[PDB]
Amino acid sequence: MRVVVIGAGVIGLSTALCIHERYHSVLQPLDIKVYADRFTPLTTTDVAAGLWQPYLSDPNNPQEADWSQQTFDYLLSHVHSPNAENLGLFLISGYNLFHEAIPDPSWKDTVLGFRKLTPRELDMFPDYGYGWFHTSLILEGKNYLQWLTERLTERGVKFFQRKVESFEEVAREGADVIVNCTGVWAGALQRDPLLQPGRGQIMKVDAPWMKHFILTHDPERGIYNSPYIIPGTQTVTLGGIFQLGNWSELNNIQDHNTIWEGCCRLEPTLKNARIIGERTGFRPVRPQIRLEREQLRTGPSNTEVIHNYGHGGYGLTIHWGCALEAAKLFGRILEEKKLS
Amino acid sequence: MRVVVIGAGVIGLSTALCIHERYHSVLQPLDIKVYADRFTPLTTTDVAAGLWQPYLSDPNNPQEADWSQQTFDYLLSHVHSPNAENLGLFLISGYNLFHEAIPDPSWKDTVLGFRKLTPRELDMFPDYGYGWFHTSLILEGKNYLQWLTERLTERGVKFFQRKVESFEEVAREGADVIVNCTGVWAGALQRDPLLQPGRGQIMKVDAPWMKHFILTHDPERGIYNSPYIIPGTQTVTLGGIFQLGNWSELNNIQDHNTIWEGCCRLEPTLKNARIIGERTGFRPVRPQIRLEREQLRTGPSNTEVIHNYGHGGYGLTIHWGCALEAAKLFGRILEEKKLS
Ligand SMILES: Cc1cc2nc3c(=O)[nH]c(=O)nc-3n(C[C@H](O)[C@H](O)[C@H](O)COP(=O)(O)OP(=O)(O)OC[C@H]3O[C@@H](n4cnc5c(N)ncnc54)[C@H](O)[C@@H]3O)c2cc1C
Ligand SMILES: Cc1cc2nc3c(=O)[nH]c(=O)nc-3n(C[C@H](O)[C@H](O)[C@H](O)COP(=O)(O)OP(=O)(O)OC[C@H]3O[C@@H](n4cnc5c(N)ncnc54)[C@H](O)[C@@H]3O)c2cc1C
Ligand SMILES: O=c1[nH]cc(CCc2ccccc2)cc1O
Ligand SMILES: O=c1[nH]cc(CCc2ccccc2)cc1O
Repeated sequence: MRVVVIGAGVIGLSTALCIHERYHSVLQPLDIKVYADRFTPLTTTDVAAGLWQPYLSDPNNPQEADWSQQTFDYLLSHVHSPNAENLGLFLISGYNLFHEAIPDPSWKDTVLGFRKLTPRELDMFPDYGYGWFHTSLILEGKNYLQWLTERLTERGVKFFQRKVESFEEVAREGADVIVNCTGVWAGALQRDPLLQPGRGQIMKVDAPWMKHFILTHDPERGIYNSPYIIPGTQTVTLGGIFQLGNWSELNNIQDHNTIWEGCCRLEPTLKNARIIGERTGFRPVRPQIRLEREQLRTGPSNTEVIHNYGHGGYGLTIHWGCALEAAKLFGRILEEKKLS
Repeated sequence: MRVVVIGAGVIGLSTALCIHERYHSVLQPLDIKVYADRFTPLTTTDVAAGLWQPYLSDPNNPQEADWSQQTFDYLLSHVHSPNAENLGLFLISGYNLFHEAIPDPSWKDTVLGFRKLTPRELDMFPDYGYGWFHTSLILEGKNYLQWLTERLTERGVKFFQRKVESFEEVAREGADVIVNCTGVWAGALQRDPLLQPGRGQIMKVDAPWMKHFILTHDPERGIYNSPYIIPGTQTVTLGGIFQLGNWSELNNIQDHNTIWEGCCRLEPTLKNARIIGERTGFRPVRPQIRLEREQLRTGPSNTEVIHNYGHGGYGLTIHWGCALEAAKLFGRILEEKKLS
């Protein structure tokens, strides 16, 4: 039973591992392999700060709220294991800031100590007039990928660096199941008109005195297009760029001044920060995630494909739920294939 | 009008600058001079995390409750500006942990977002059943002391490196007023039996993933004598050592182990951390701060003395209220002298 996962960002690597650990003892030849064009230094996953927080509004597929709540609990049960550092996992508090009051978000009892800004906290932000403060989790993508990687390897899940043209090339070559974890690029292997790039751009800066996340929200510039400051483990992420449809994987001088001006307004101490790096990535945007089966009518008998992509600005937030569900699906195949 | 300040600690410099800023325009020759035995790399002040937090009970002298309060409004009103990193100021949230319930602190409203630990929070803490969370300030001692220095130097105040054997030597040599900011060493100039050193030992460690302060209290063992973890700007401080009357300015093997054990236990990820540095100091302990006047008879006329010492473990949390207060007292000497 040879299983091929396509793609090595968080969605693939997490799905590969969650699938291994749940079914390695109940399948004898269970061969897992990861094919991916770009690996762990070079993915959208690596560009993400890793803060956990779903959209303000409720999911088109209400299941998603579970997947988020799930990923959170799991990471939270692990915040104090003594790996977390390796992981890139840690607790962080910070501010959400709005121009006008807004309902409480749905996840408010998932996060630790949710609550509203007191006018004192607000005064430090001339431009914003209401907001939240709550304690959450960051899982830095770069480390997490490095981590998932070492877990997978000792499990002898094998990695190949290679761009795949179709599902049939892979089905032709051996595989009974394909886990489709291709993110923004998913369309190139099965036209999906619903899935667009949300180009995003970020500045990594050296400002270690910054201990809180600060996120600004504005319906006029719209989701993720508004200044945010996110302390990482070695570095602070400075962002707020979102552009539907943009395919330029290039750092753009305009966008740089925008990040830079928006965050200075927000935190003037950032004047003396040293820029370290700058990076661009594509949000796999979609009205909702595609996480579902398809029997692909390849050759004599068709092969099974699990889809898992279109995770948008919240992949790190939801990956774990998503992987449990990818695996459940996978277990559903097994029984139907009379092999459990 | 010739002023000697003894002590280049936080109290000395802060007061020195408060006095100058408040009176160089009203007094014609204002000669302010700082005399110090040890300077700004080598004082107790340089050992302090710098986290604003008064005792959890009410101050003997409840004027202290205001001095602490004013200090925090003033620091907060300077937290956003291109200065703050120079001063070493910044905001930080975190946890107070107790075994049993305790009444709220009297400062509860001074800080931002003071609140009780919800049970999900307290689960991250096996060893503890109760606590608070809130957002306070760090003013790291070393930076603060460098900032005061260049602020003083540029205001013309002169520094001298020297040990002063008696008030009278300095009156003798020509001071109209002496400002006694000599900390735990005060009594070497005027016997104060109530003044005692609480010895303290801390570890500076590398764990930048740490974004909250975490303070534990056990009354079986005292204040400052139970593990605390305070992240700084460049480094995280591990302490929990308080010892009345010890005068050994030497790092100690057992204290080291106690710090490292209690801290590793509070936060397991601390195990893979790099030990950077270690330091000892003497909180200048005393039932209350001594902050008053006394005219020292000393030949033809008496020199005026302002004492400002015995700040124990809340030196930074309080310095500014105190300095405002020494200037108040200074102002009074002036007017009485028919010089206001
Ligand atoms: C600037 C920015 C900030 C973000 N911040 C956050 C955040 O703070 N929190 C959060 O929860 N999320 C955040 N995100 C969202 C997160 O980055 C994405 O959701 C996530 O990386 C998508 O995961 P993925 O595995 O689907 O994508 P990717 O990491 O991009 O994985 C796609 C993988 O598939 C490979 N691949 C694709 N097609 C093929 C093919 N045909 N053949 C071979 N290999 C192929 C690629 O090489 C890559 O390995 C952020 C995103 C951006 C852009
Ligand atoms: C381990 C530890 C942690 C602490 N953490 C905190 C914290 O997190 N937050 C907080 O608010 N406070 C904290 N404190 C408290 C704070 O460090 C002290 O209250 C404060 O630094 C004392 O200020 P000072 O100027 O009175 O003393 P010092 O900084 O010791 O200054 C005394 C100065 O007077 C000089 N001097 C004395 N006698 C003479 C003389 N005869 N002639 C010349 N010079 C003389 C010395 O050379 C020195 O320059 C901590 C203390 C310790 C020990
Ligand atoms: O694409 C992104 N996803 C996620 C984040 C984290 C910060 C954030 C911003 C606004 C709402 C919720 C989270 C940043 C991104 O740039
Ligand atoms: O001497 C000290 N002063 C101050 C602190 C700050 C942490 C703390 C711990 C318990 C109560 C209040 C503050 C640490 C010291 O060791």
